[PDB]
Amino acid sequence: DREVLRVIFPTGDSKVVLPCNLLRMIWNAQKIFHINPRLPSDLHPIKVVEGVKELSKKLVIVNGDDPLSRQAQENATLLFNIHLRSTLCSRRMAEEFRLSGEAFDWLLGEIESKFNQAIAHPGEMVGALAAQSLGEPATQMTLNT
Amino acid sequence: DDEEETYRLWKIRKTIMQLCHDRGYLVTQDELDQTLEEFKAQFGDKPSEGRPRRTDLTVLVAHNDDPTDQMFVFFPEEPKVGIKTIKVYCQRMQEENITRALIVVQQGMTPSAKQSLVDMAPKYILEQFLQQELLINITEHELVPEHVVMTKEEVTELLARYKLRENQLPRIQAGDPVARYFGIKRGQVVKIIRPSETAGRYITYRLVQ
Amino acid sequence: KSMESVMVKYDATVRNSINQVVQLRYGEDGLAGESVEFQNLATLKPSN
Amino acid sequence: QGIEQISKVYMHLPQTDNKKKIIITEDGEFKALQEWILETDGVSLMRVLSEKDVDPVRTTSNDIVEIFTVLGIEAVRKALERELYHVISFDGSYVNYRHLALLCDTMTCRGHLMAITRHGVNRQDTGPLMKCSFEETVDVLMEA
Amino acid sequence: QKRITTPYMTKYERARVLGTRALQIAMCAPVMVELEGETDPLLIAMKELKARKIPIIIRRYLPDGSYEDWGVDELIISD
Repeated sequence: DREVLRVIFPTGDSKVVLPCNLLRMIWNAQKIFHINPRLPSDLHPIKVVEGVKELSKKLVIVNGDDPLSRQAQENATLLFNIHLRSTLCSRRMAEEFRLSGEAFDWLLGEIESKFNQAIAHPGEMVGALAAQSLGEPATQMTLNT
Repeated sequence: DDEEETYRLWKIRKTIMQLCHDRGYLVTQDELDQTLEEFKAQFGDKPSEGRPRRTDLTVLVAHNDDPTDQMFVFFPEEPKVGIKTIKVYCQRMQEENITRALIVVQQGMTPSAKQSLVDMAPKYILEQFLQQELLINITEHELVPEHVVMTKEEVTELLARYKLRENQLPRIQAGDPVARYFGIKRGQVVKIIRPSETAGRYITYRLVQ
Repeated sequence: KSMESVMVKYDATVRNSINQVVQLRYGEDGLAGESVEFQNLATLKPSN
Repeated sequence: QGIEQISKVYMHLPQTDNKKKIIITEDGEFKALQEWILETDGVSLMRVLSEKDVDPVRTTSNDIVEIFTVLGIEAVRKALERELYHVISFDGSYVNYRHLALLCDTMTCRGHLMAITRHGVNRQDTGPLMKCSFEETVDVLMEA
Repeated sequence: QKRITTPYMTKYERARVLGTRALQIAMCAPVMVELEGETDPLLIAMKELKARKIPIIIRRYLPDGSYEDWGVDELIISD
């Protein structure tokens, strides 16, 4: 994935727009459960790996079982899965974040619930919404530069 | 001059050896990276009063899946091409039993010749190019994404998965540079694969009509 | 006046008025541009 | 010498990271390099691309009918998107991506470049009661 | 079965279900919750939704001509 990112973003920037924030969701879980970042944690790493896998399975944009409907799903949520795997790796969450076992299931259950309500709604007049979203920034445009 | 002329003939040749490799023909590996001085030593130092005559440059290739269907490419000698001159080629195809043929027109063609190629529809399909257009591979440009042509078994999987017809797809006319680079006929579906910043990868389809 | 009747149909495809498919998924991702925000990758910039 | 239509050609090397040459090092670090670029006043790209020691990949033109005739239709899509982005983000503003994508997709959907104009809307598979709301009610409805 | 649509009551279906059910109450239809001193026909229709007890079925029309019917009880209320 590190090698794929270098060809998706050739210039080298890192500012992207994505669904539910992850660093803030880790910061919240670090305080709903009084995580003390001073003592050894009790989070088994193979639990992190398999939990992230299972979570990645339940994020369907294109629901289907046959090919050509099982590869478009992998094309849709390609960037978000890379971000999720790089942020919730086993080294980082045993070195920096130091979440407990109880505080990890909460985070997993919240990622999914705040993702499933970002999907578009079937019926919004997307066309007219995108026509005045570009026309009013045409008003800020300078007349003759 | 001839140094400009020995350069172009090597460049145009290197382009075509990829164009036919994209269409799924069998081209030997070292033919793709044939450097200039190697070309200058094989076919001749100069075409001005030289061994490279714009003939001795023609190429005949066979398909990967089947050794019978073959493709030919011709390099006419006159700046603009007449009538029997292509029938000279039409005869050369008639004798060798090859239907896929290309002609690398030098500077132009005649309106009468334009009539003379659209007639043999069910047999002896020829593609007309220009010397200038083949000087650069547009497929390796920055803006141009990656196209792939889908078999007629895959196309019936889309229209049954997304429960579509074939009229409801986005369209592309068979006259733009990439529709001809791949040799596409009406009724085919081409697949575009481009990377985007919100998802990472997005696959769209086009109907060539 | 051009783009008046484009909308998202009940199978998540963005179709025209005559049902001519425009995008197989809205914005190529499928999400509304209302619940997203800026983040960082933190994997492409560092060295080997 | 030169090509007939291009009249004046300037020369400078940029300082921004917009026109620089960004390379990945052997240690996988993004490094930017200053390189000379040339800008003309007049366009005939099919010949400028065919010349020697001129990058045929990254060279482009700010006119899109030329790219349509020369490069294709998808290149028009991407170039139009890029120019919209550049004119929007000129004064530091920002607009989401979905809107640019949807606009530049519905603008080049029927294969050719139809402008959002009077006689660009006049042509599609639309009903009769919509073309009667635009200044030619009676004649098109008599046809119908 | 073969239900391909989302199990979430979208933003627009919640605004039309609350409007119709409220108009039926104003015309003397029988309620389906134990209200307590409530009178506004649109305040009642909102606490019926919180209790999943509105007797209306939604027919979603796919763009290929088909449809499927979801009972308001079966949908996950967005808010």
